[PDB]
Amino acid sequence: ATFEIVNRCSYTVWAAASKGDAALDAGGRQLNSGESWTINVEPGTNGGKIWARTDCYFDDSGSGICKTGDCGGLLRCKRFGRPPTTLAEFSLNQYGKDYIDISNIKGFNVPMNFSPTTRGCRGVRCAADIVGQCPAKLKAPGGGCNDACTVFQTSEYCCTTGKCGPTEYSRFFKRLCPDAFSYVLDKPTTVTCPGSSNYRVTFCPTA
Repeated sequence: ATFEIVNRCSYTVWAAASKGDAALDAGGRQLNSGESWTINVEPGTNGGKIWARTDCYFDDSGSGICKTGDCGGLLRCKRFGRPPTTLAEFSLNQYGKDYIDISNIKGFNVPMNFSPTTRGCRGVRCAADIVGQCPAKLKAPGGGCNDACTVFQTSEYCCTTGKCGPTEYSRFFKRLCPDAFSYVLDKPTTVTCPGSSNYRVTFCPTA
């Protein structure tokens, strides 16, 4: 499937794409404001994620650091990034269907729209000013709004026993972004699309 990743923000982001144990395509690239990067993702890819990283410095060998979403210091991500990160998540060609969602379970750094570019489903978006409204205990110095599991490391926020309810913190993400997952057991906001759809992820879609 092809994904077009578009940076509509007024600042540079470093896009990242990984399935957690491997890069998707080149795995990461710098995107200046307006730039589009088209990647190819193998059919049957399960558990892929796309995110933006902010305020990165890399050297000639593609090693360095980002203030949000850093994936072990690499330009080309092999692993998932460090919260806070707004996430586009996808499982492709799973018994004839593609499944897509946006998640705030690992926090929020950059607003995002995640839409099919082919026919037969609708897109999802979380474009509210979560960083501006972020509760004081969740604000990350780096920039961004952390999830409560990251900050506090409790069974309730991390849903580690597999039983957890919504919280004051999860309700904050859900109030501003009803179409994104706000905690591990949130009522799913997954969208089912036809198998082998194509997609665009746009950072700062309302810019």
